[PDB]
Amino acid sequence: HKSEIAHRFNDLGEKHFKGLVLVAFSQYLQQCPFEDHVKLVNEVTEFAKKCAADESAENCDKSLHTLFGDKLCTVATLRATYGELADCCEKQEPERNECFLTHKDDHPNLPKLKPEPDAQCAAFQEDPDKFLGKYLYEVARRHPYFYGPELLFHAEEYKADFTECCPADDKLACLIPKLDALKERILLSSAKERLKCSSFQNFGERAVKAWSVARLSQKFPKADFAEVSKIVTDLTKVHKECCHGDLLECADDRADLAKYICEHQDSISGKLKACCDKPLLQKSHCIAEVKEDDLPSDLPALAADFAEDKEICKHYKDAKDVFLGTFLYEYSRRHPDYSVSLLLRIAKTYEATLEKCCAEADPPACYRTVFDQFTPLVEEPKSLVKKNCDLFEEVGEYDFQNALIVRYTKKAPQVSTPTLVEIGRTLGKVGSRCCKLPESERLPCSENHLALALNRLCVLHEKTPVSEKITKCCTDSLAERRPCFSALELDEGYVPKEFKAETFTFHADICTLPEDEKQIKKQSALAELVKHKPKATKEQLKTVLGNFSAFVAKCCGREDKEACFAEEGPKLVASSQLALA
Ligand SMILES: O=C(O)c1cc(I)cc(I)c1O
Ligand SMILES: O=C(O)c1cc(I)cc(I)c1O
Ligand SMILES: O=C(O)c1cc(I)cc(I)c1O
Ligand SMILES: O=C(O)c1cc(I)cc(I)c1O
Repeated sequence: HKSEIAHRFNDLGEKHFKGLVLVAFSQYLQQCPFEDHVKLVNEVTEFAKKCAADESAENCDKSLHTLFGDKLCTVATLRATYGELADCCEKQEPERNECFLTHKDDHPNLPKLKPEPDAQCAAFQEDPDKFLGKYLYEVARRHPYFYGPELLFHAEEYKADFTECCPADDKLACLIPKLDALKERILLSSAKERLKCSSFQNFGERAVKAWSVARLSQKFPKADFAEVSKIVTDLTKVHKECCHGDLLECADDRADLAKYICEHQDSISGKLKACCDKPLLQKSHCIAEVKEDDLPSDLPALAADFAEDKEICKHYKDAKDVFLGTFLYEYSRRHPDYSVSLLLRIAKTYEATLEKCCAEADPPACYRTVFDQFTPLVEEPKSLVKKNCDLFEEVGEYDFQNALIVRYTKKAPQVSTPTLVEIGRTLGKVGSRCCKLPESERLPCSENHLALALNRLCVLHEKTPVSEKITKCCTDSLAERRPCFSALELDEGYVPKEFKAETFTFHADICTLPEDEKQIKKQSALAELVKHKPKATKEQLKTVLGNFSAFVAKCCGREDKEACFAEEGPKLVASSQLALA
């Protein structure tokens, strides 16, 4: 890295480089229009090229963040558009970058990416590069911690979507479901990555490593610990870089990691073969999403090393991180059936148990039961997975979301309704994602995914702290975030939001809404019902919401939708309150 920009440019190649720089900028400057960003990345890419041509050219030896940060800081109306980021631009690197990062907007609340399949295919044909670029921009700026290389990957998917659908007859129906599925994948990936970044940010790299160790151990149970460690080290670096906005380095290192992993796929997992026969983004993505390898038949019994060995305390004092790390690896690799956070909690408990036991007189007698300390850690979420998947399976996603929305509005009524609705909806999306899964997968799926949504909440909460319960759950141990949240009950301290009839007042407008947004409106109402009536049981809320849904469906099916809403809503608005006592 004589010229780090030349280096990244050469490594990544212009398409990916430009894409990542676009992502980077879009993420750092989420409000600057697409075209601004494009000129920004073109300038940066031109400069990258100039540097690759001659790495001794002036400023070519400046760091990527110096370079890009500078480019960002040159944007038109940086102070009017980003009064916060202005000050960042006053700052040198890495302070500047740290500032930009800090001012990343996790909830830019930009317009909903909705297909305009005619206009968009049009723009995809007019310039597919400007269109996929635009996509990178849109998604990136909506998700300023979106995993850059992954975004490029998704850009590829998105392209494929417009490649397949734009020529198609019902381009809209060929495309929208793809784009919808893609948004779900985006949202999920964004959340995954945001979690990673949040984890660095809020818990540090060790937390991320522990997480990755657990995860990768599950994913690559056959890989030995050194291997998982190496990959976790690298992957953590990749995520660290991506999260710290070092997207070129992140991508480059990710590519390297993918290469490494694929070079060692037999040392790592048989599930990689499909990933490693893919091109670089697709390969990386595939490894990132790779299904867990089969448990090896030679998984070591764990009691000997981790419970029975008489010098465990010695190992544990002598090499805490390595011993624990390997414990985590072992437990995790044998526990794809556990969420990562469960494995971490288990690791934490294993650690806590050595801490306890090893400070005790006969540590071996004490930690010999260590594996048994994990049991309640396992049962708690397994029980929730069952409780909630039962519920989900019983009531379906909407009502599950309602459930969650109620629960979370209860837990954190201070949270904006849109956020509760979002979180509860995403949380219910866990029901959909995880409850249908093979039973051994629901727990990992659901807790991992809840980690994402909770992190989302946390992330949103960072920006918009409204609840201390949220803060605590979000900032106390990450492994416990989900249990912390799950454990949250009705914030008793919450003064019920004053009643605003209007809030629960629907109008014919809701009828034009696609069912998702109709639901969201209802679910917002729902959150509001909770906020106003926090102690309303979830069942009262459900009935009231059912009443609202009923009235909404009715009045929407009405000849005069609005007369209907106007006549029936108020009574409903008033009565539903009595139903929430
Ligand atoms: O328009 C887009 O760029 C777009 C992008 C995604 I990701 C999802 C949907 I639905 C979209 O319409
Ligand atoms: O998710 C990722 O960012 C990721 C990327 C690569 I390359 C390898 C693994 I394992 C991952 O988990
Ligand atoms: O709502 C929960 O607290 C919850 C927790 C877990 I772990 C799994 C599922 I599915 C849930 O719904
Ligand atoms: O379907 C449910 O079980 C459900 C659960 C809760 I908690 C709140 C609402 I509204 C519901 O509709």
